Amino acid sequence: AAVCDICGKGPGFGKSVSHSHRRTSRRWDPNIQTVHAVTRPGGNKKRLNVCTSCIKAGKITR
Amino acid sequence: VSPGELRELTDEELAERLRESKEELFNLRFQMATGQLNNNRRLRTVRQEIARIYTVLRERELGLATGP
Amino acid sequence: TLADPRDIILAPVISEKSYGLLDDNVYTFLVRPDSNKTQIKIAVEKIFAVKVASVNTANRQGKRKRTRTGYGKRKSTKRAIVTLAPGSRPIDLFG
RNA sequence: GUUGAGGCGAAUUCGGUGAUCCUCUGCUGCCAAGAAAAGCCUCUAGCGAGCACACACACGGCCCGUACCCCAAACCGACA
RNA sequence: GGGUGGGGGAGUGAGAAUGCAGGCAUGAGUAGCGACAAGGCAAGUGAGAACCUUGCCCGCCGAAAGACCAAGGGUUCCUGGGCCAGGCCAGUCCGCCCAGGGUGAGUCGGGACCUAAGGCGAGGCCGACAGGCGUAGUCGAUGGACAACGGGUUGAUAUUC
RNA sequence: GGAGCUGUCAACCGAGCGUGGAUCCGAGGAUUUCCGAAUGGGGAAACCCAGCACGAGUGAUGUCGUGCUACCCGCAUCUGAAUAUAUAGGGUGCGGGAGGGAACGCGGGGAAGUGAAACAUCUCAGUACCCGUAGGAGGAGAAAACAAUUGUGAUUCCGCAAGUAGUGGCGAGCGAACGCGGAACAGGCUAAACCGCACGCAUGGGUAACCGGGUAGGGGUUGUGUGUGCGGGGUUGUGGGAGGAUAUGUCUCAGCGCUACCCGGCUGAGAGGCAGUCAGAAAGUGUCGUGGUUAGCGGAAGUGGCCUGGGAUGGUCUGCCGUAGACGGUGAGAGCCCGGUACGCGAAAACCCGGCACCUGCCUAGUAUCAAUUCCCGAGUAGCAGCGGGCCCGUGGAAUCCGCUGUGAAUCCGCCGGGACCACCCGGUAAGCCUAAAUACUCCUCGAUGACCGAUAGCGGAUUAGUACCGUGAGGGAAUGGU
Ligand SMILES: [Mg+2]
Ligand SMILES: [Mg+2]
Ligand SMILES: [Mg+2]
Ligand SMILES: [Mg+2]
Ligand SMILES: [Mg+2]
Ligand SMILES: [Mg+2]
Ligand SMILES: [Mg+2]
Ligand SMILES: [Mg+2]
Ligand SMILES: [Mg+2]
Ligand SMILES: [Mg+2]
Ligand SMILES: [Mg+2]
Ligand SMILES: [Mg+2]
Ligand SMILES: [Mg+2]
Ligand SMILES: [Mg+2]
Ligand SMILES: [Mg+2]
Ligand SMILES: [Mg+2]
Ligand SMILES: [Mg+2]
Ligand SMILES: [Mg+2]
Ligand SMILES: [Mg+2]
Ligand SMILES: [Mg+2]
Ligand SMILES: [Mg+2]
Ligand SMILES: [Mg+2]
Ligand SMILES: [Mg+2]
Ligand SMILES: [Mg+2]
Ligand SMILES: [Mg+2]
Ligand SMILES: [Mg+2]
Ligand SMILES: [Mg+2]
Ligand SMILES: [Mg+2]
Ligand SMILES: [Mg+2]
Ligand SMILES: [Mg+2]
Ligand SMILES: [Mg+2]
Ligand SMILES: [Mg+2]
Ligand SMILES: [Mg+2]
Ligand SMILES: [Mg+2]
Ligand SMILES: [Mg+2]
Ligand SMILES: [Mg+2]
Ligand SMILES: [Mg+2]
Ligand SMILES: [Mg+2]
Ligand SMILES: [Mg+2]
Ligand SMILES: [Mg+2]
Ligand SMILES: [Mg+2]
Ligand SMILES: [Mg+2]
Ligand SMILES: [Mg+2]
Ligand SMILES: [Mg+2]
Ligand SMILES: [Mg+2]
Ligand SMILES: [Mg+2]
Ligand SMILES: [Mg+2]
Ligand SMILES: [Mg+2]
Ligand SMILES: [Mg+2]
Ligand SMILES: [Mg+2]
Ligand SMILES: [Mg+2]
Ligand SMILES: [Mg+2]
Ligand SMILES: [Mg+2]
Ligand SMILES: [Mg+2]
Ligand SMILES: [Mg+2]
Ligand SMILES: [Mg+2]
Ligand SMILES: [Mg+2]
Ligand SMILES: [Mg+2]
Ligand SMILES: [Mg+2]
Ligand SMILES: [Mg+2]
Ligand SMILES: [Mg+2]
Ligand SMILES: [Mg+2]
Ligand SMILES: [Zn+2]
Repeated sequence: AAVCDICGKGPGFGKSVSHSHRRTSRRWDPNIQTVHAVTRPGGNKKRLNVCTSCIKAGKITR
Repeated sequence: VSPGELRELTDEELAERLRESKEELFNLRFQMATGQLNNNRRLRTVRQEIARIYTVLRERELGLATGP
Repeated sequence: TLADPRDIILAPVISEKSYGLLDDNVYTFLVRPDSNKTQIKIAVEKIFAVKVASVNTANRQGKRKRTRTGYGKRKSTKRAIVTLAPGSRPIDLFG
């Protein structure tokens, strides 16, 4: 996936430029990882697609 | 039949006028088929007085000057 | 707002086939085209105060006609062909 | 007999030949190994104080299609 | 509705683009008139008949060129009229024109019963968005189950009256 | 509104209605089949088949009428699987969404032919198209702004600056801004420190706080620290706020913070002031306008003579009107024949706009001086790096602005900008929100207009017109006015 399920960060679009300066379209996808998140400790888990910048903050608990 | 004189029929005196005007319109539709109705303006009138009793009954069940 | 069986039956069918069936107490009616046989069997028994044996029905599409503004089309009808019971009073269809 | 309608109405027995039909979703052989589901019968869970059944009479049985052409002049080919 | 004079503005001038639209010539009273079953006479009808009607004769199909459905067509069916269009001719005739009429089901063919291939698809999973696929489910006969036969009748319907 | 009427092609008849006010015109209401987002279930759109409830009908099954029954989201409630806490899920009850629309807005995705006399960078062009999403406009907007020693003081739009500085296989081409002139003008709320309170989380039991503050005592532990809420406080660049200290100030009543008092605060009301459908809180209920919109009505003046003619509205003599000599009709060029025009009059009701009331909220304790002792001023943010996008600026010495990935601060002696960068100096306070007017557009309504068209024109459509016809379809698409 390429959309965070917490902050909604999606891919940015731009260009891939070559040595002869020929420009074609690619995407800059976000770094979407899978987490099995609890809400309270001892609770059941839930699969999310969150980005690593939300993992690095305190947005989830495993 | 005037609208101002249907409003003094109570609640089911109107409902028998509707029941005996639909028999009036039913007999007129059989006289046209058998070629036996002369005043053909009479079919238009009886449809109007059926339409006029239904207005008065609906005004009573919507509060728009309800009463016997 | 309540119903009345004289809304279903529209007119009698007046033709020489329909004239021939009246001798065997068989009555033909134009009925409202979205009505079934049991409504017609209950309505005819209530209007004319008679016992009804069978009711047959047939749909008929309207004729397409030619006019200088184009083709047109007549209405489509349903007929109810009503047979009375063996030993009932004949329907006084006034003509 | 307006040659349109109507009325009357005989005998009908025994053979031969014979299917692409029937018995037969049977039978025999073969390998390439030949739908599902309702329905029907049966078992129990379950329901349960009134049922099951026969005869007789009286009833209900809805909706759409039905005319016509259809190896053609009415369908597909611009055309009878 | 125009003319002249001072000015102003132009969708302001056609013979050619194998230009575009309409009208009309030339070919020319010319080719053709759609199978190789084949018509004839008598009588009729009518203003008009090779072609319509009736009768007899002759011929052609007969695993169809006969009789039934299905798809498709849609009033072309029947009766009474009509005859300047249409039909490769004429037409009093017609699938053509006009008016009326005519299609009747517990059992026939379908739905209200069932599923196949495939379709759609609650939630779902997946995909920046648009969306892709799919579970329960729900549709989908060309198949499965399920009750009718013989006769007569109309100008036109019949396993339907 | 005021004598005729039963719409039109489009007549021909039939049968009727109307001064007891018809037809007709404007407004509010009632009815409103089936299909369609279509939503009880199904479906070849306009069809088929139910369930529940309440009525109707039948000898009773059949039958009828009116309701309700899609999915998802939100809120409130009830239950809480595997499984213990619980959660997923399920039940129930209120709300909301869905589709259509001609153009205009914002955000995202994004060509090619073409041009470069080839062609790839580049152009075309951020166009065409597409996706999401609005509104009567939208977006932007209240300086982490420019500028350059003077200063300006939110944004948007227009004219200049200027085809300039520049940029560019320095080719084809592309192309600002500072500033100047105007249109319109408007600014307001929060987060944080801390103080209260409420619910928790820990801890400590005469360590001891607490019990408004001071003070005399008392109660004898729920005090202290702390997270989540809710009010208070606070809103700034000339730095501001908090916490301090000190002066001064406290609308009135009542109650409240263990007992007494000195004092002050919290709360409930009273009085007073202010503001209001607003960006700055939000719906109403009455009542009232010289108000406005949706029907309309009145309105001056030639039956003039003669001529021509089928007909005078023409010619020629005459009489007038004009706040009216607009335009059209009428048997031929009509201010005086008709509909009107100038000018005036008009509204039950509905709608719109506004006033005044009800009503609704807000405020009544701060202020002032001094202190630098502390705390606070929006975080996975800025900055840095890699890869890209866009700026005149095509990666260049490349600032400012945006995305994705990594790394990752500081709270004023802070941080950011002033075109690499450093120093000094000037300017401004990012990572929260809202905001009118000036601008764009016209499917549609009303009123006008033309050195625009006049039936091969003007819309494809003056006429069955998106019709006939053509195509399986998406689609294409005519011809036809005049006695
Ligand atoms: Mg997702
Ligand atoms: Mg882009
Ligand atoms: Mg390119
Ligand atoms: Mg009704
Ligand atoms: Mg029968
Ligand atoms: Mg039938
Ligand atoms: Mg044998
Ligand atoms: Mg075998
Ligand atoms: Mg048949
Ligand atoms: Mg053909
Ligand atoms: Mg001339
Ligand atoms: Mg001139
Ligand atoms: Mg000139
Ligand atoms: Mg020209
Ligand atoms: Mg010419
Ligand atoms: Mg030419
Ligand atoms: Mg030509
Ligand atoms: Mg020759
Ligand atoms: Mg020849
Ligand atoms: Mg021939
Ligand atoms: Mg002869
Ligand atoms: Mg032969
Ligand atoms: Mg025939
Ligand atoms: Mg005929
Ligand atoms: Mg002829
Ligand atoms: Mg001919
Ligand atoms: Mg015809
Ligand atoms: Mg779904
Ligand atoms: Mg699917
Ligand atoms: Mg399936
Ligand atoms: Mg089915
Ligand atoms: Mg079948
Ligand atoms: Mg037949
Ligand atoms: Mg009409
Ligand atoms: Mg009136
Ligand atoms: Mg009206
Ligand atoms: Mg539906
Ligand atoms: Mg559906
Ligand atoms: Mg539990
Ligand atoms: Mg919408
Ligand atoms: Mg190119
Ligand atoms: Mg080129
Ligand atoms: Mg070239
Ligand atoms: Mg806005
Ligand atoms: Mg200025
Ligand atoms: Mg008037
Ligand atoms: Mg003359
Ligand atoms: Mg005139
Ligand atoms: Mg005039
Ligand atoms: Mg006048
Ligand atoms: Mg800040
Ligand atoms: Mg960067
Ligand atoms: Mg760039
Ligand atoms: Mg990052
Ligand atoms: Mg500098
Ligand atoms: Mg600020
Ligand atoms: Mg805003
Ligand atoms: Mg604005
Ligand atoms: Mg306008
Ligand atoms: Mg207009
Ligand atoms: Mg034209
Ligand atoms: Mg077609
Ligand atoms: Zn994230």
